[PDB]
Amino acid sequence: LEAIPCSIPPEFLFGKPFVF
Repeated sequence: LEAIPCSIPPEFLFGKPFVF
């Protein structure tokens, strides 16, 4: 069981604006 968020960290080549 991993205790982690469901959002992406900064510093990415690809990733549409769905986390702001």
